[PDB]
Amino acid sequence: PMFIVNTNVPRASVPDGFLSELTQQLAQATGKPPQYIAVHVVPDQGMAFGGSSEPCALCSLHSIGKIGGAQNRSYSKLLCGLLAERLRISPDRVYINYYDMNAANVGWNNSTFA
Amino acid sequence: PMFIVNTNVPRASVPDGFLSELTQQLAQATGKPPQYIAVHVVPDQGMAFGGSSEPCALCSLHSIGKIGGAQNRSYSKLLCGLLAERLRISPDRVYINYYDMNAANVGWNNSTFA
Amino acid sequence: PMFIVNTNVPRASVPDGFLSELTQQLAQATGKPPQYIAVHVVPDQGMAFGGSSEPCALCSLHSIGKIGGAQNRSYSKLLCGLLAERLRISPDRVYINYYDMNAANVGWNNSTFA
Repeated sequence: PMFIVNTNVPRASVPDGFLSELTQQLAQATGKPPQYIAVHVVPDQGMAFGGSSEPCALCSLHSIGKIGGAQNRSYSKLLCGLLAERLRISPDRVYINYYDMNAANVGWNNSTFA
Repeated sequence: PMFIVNTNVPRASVPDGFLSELTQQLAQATGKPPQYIAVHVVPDQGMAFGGSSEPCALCSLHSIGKIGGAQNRSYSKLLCGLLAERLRISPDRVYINYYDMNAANVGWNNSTFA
Repeated sequence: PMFIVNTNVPRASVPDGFLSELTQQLAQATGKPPQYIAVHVVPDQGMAFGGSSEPCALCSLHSIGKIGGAQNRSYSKLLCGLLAERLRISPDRVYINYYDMNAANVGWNNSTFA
């Protein structure tokens, strides 16, 4: 699985530890070994939400399965919680797009997961 | 709706007010309320289009509904128009990927739009 | 087709010519003229793979068709090979998401490809 965060919060406000924290919390939440979890956080971005440049985040979670109605509500609670606590972003200024990827459509190690 | 623009145009050449103009014109085009529109502009990117480093852009528009054949033609004319006028990028060096997101696959405010 | 690479490899470790090499190699791989290929390389990223900040990449390939089981295995071998050779990233530290776009969902030059 892969989780990408894009945010207008400054780099200095992103805690050391945050990438590892997301890795651990996603590994637990998705049920997948942490070895497969990739995380990417992009601060200092030129973005607006609702026409305002108050702290916000645009995120994506891609997984091969483990994506669906209730699972996504649960990931949204977990991930908005982490963003509010660690980056001080209001949950109502966060979007997370969820992508259920086909195994044949994810490349890794010179091949795919199919 | 969420609209992201990645470009090799330098940050000094993105005018004041561009994020606000995009938010407004996206609200005019999709008819969704401005309060829910997110916009993100990433300049100074290492990009080529057709093997050339002349000004170009790669963009994405995600929306829950309001995506389709004639709608996306209308969005493309609006958005290439804004990129040409404001960032001086030729329309034929712009790609925009359109994504019709399932409400259940969009997280916000600790939950989803389901 | 559009190929995007995000990596923690530093800018100075990205060799001259890389965007043209990726344009040429993807044009031959997808059997399309290079005038259609857009490439985007983003170094210096705050990212981890499996909880480690060793060199890694998160990439996307979007195309109108030419996306499938065998085709995606072939693109992964080519692209992991280029990232290992040029950026010194281990193939088992690369994810590539593949997207078969419908023509109606790709904007270009004030309209779509539909």
